[PDB]
Amino acid sequence: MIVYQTLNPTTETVERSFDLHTPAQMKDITDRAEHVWKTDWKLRSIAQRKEIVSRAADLLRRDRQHHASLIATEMGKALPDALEEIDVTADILSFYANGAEEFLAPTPLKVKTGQAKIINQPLGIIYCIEPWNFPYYQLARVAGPNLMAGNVVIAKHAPNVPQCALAFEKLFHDAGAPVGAYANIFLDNDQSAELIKDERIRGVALTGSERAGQAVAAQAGAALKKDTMELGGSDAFIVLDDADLDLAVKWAVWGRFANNGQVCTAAKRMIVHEKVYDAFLDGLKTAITRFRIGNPLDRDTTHGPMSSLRAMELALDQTAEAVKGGATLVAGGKRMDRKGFFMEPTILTDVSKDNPVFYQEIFGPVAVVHKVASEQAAIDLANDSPYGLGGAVFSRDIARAEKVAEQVETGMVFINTATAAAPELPFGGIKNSGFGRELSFLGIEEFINRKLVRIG
Amino acid sequence: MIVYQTLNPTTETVERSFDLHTPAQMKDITDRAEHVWKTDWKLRSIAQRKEIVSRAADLLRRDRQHHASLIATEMGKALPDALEEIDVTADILSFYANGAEEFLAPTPLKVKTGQAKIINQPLGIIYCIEPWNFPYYQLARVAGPNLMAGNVVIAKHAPNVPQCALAFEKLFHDAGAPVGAYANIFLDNDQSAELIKDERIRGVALTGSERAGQAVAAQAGAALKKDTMELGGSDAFIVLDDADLDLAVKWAVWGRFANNGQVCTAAKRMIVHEKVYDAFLDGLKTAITRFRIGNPLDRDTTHGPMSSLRAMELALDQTAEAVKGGATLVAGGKRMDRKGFFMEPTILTDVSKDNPVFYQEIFGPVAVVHKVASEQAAIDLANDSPYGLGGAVFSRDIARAEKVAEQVETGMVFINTATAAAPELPFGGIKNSGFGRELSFLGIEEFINRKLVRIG
Repeated sequence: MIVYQTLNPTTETVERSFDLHTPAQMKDITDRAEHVWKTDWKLRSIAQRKEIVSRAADLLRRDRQHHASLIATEMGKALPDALEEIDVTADILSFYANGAEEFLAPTPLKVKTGQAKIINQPLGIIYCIEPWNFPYYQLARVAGPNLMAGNVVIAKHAPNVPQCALAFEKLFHDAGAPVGAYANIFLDNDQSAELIKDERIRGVALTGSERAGQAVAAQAGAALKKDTMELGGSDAFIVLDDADLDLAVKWAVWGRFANNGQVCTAAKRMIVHEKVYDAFLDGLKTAITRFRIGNPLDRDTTHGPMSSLRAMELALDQTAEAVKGGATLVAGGKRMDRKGFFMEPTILTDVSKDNPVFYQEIFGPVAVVHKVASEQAAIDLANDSPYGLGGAVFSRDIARAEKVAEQVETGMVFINTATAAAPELPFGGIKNSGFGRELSFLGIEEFINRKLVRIG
Repeated sequence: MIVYQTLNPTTETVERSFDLHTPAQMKDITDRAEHVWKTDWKLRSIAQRKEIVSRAADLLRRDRQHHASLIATEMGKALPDALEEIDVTADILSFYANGAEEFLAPTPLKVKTGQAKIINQPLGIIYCIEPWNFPYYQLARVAGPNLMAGNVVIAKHAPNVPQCALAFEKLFHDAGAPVGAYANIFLDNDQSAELIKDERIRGVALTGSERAGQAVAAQAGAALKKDTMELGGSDAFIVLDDADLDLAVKWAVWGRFANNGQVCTAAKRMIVHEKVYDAFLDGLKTAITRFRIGNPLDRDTTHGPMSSLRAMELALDQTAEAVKGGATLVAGGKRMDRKGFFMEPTILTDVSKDNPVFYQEIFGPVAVVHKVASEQAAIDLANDSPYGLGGAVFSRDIARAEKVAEQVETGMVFINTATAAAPELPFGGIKNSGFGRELSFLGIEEFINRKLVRIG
């Protein structure tokens, strides 16, 4: 019952339909990937691969408008955010293209007897399972390091961004990668599970939901494969009493509502000290009234629709649950009276520890503002989570913000900004947010054979 | 159905029996680990931990003979190899106690704007499942890195080394660790699965068989936790035409027959150039006649019994099967006519690619020797294996051995030495031998939060 198709969320219309690859076609795709890997790709020098991967960055920049428009069309992202996605996607590919030689150099080890080094070698085919919320950047985050490492990639995308998926495969074709180096695949869950069992698949990278992560990580475990899991978060956005209030507000608005809050590192739990709570919340109310919500391709649009009826209905559901559980609906909480999946930017307060959404991931334009009485209480609140992806701390006192950062149980903490992407920066969570680090030098370590060669 | 007991492989006598922990006892073990971590262990300084772990190493060395005798008694390791294991176990604990401050110090990141660093923080309770073949070293390998990083440990050892397991628990007690920092546990396979599900267990380290691995890794994946897997090996031991023949025979004998071949990185597949094959085989046949097989508690015994009747019966089975399959029994191939699980050291030749033992892991004192016509044939034969754990290459030409090393598909390659343990040498395999690296700076990084802290 899975359907790969473009259903435009601004217009509610099915634009394009795509067939699943058959068992035979899946076999052909894996056959091709193995062959090119062993016979061609792993044998090319870093410098030859760099040509290709860097050329792909160049193609994305040149054709940024085209690629950003596919993002906006398939899943509704406002064009300025889609164009930003494409720019960072290009940056990520350049980062690995240019840095791979540094990262993939032999690591000689200091030993008092003879010699030892670690040689970095490719593993094989990496199977990547990627989400719809950042359809280019999630692919680049995996494809850039792995192709530079001499791995090949089979990528199964979310069923609602098939054209983005095809555009990324085409990009690599146009950059000069051989057929089989990077391939798209359209599969049901059964076929995906069978692909994980294939002994030629040497690693599984997943970005997505807990549920998806639980099914796939268990499969990878049973097949005794390396895997990485990048899952949801409910990140704390901590605003201390000595925060630059105007700054915290601006970063909170971007953090929660950029991409309509459909971001795993969205500022989902705003944790604001007593002394600046009223002003923060007033700044928040005001800011969401300035959004230009409409057609993601229109000039002045800041926020498009939700990605799908489902994504919208989940957030509206969670909003109404929270209100029935005792929360105050400060703003929003309703679908807009127009065509397409448009939801009002929403603010909730008084969300107690016993409230049904307290521990939920709200993947939509819905702020949750908690009032805390101290620093310690803010840290305690931030940690009262089954998640641990990112986090933000706001304080004019850098050392205080540092101390707070050390005590919040997550994978990443941003100080005086929101959690925001960059190629240089390692990305990943702890607890139910997953394990492993993508991006930075750490990203390229995940799926390689680090071979010890010892002479004595 | 599991029974935790000492059954002395030299006498064949059950010496002591131990009851399973009750679910209530398991509960208290977990509560106490969590409490101790939160309010004590994670909050101690690196230096305070070092004092404890370094004292643990001190006591190991002080009581060398006591601990080594327990290993001998429970699983049959000859005292010189048991003492060596204790010695290296102490050095592992000393290595991480002394080194952790450097290993765990923050990493500055090269960023375009502002600042970023990675800080290294504990995750919580780490569940370790360890084998009988190195009952102390396997525990230190995980307890050392993890305890120093500020994790606490629950350890389930193989059911035939319970006195070793309890002694290692007692060692950290005597060293001043709080109760709950390191704990032994006696569990059946069902309770073990239930412990993996517990949200408080933040990672699973297993060294064991493929089938143990498959079940536990599936469980850890399904519970959304990081697992670490060190499974089978069937390592190549490559002797080229220009090898120092005496040196290669010496290391082959130790590689295959140390701990009676009950070693995941044992030299299981000896691959010898046709020009030196006869003199190599001659040097091997001769060397094995000089073993002193007997009571492992004696300091002049070189080889004790197998660890169990079943480990012994299987190795003898694989031999009979190999000969029925067309192999030549050069030497050994029988149970010794005395009390205990004593097997003769065995050499097999003419094990062809269609012989049923060709891809099998032989976990016993059974050398398999392959003749090859060339360096490339040797590389090809080494790579004709579902495993990729360790490996060795012997050649006076070091450049040539380095090129062969590069070409063998394995996690580690030793030149002119057999695969052998050292604290500063990273350890792991590829293919069906599992994944991840322990020991060195890499071992301490498996179960930590690599937290990004970023000031924009």
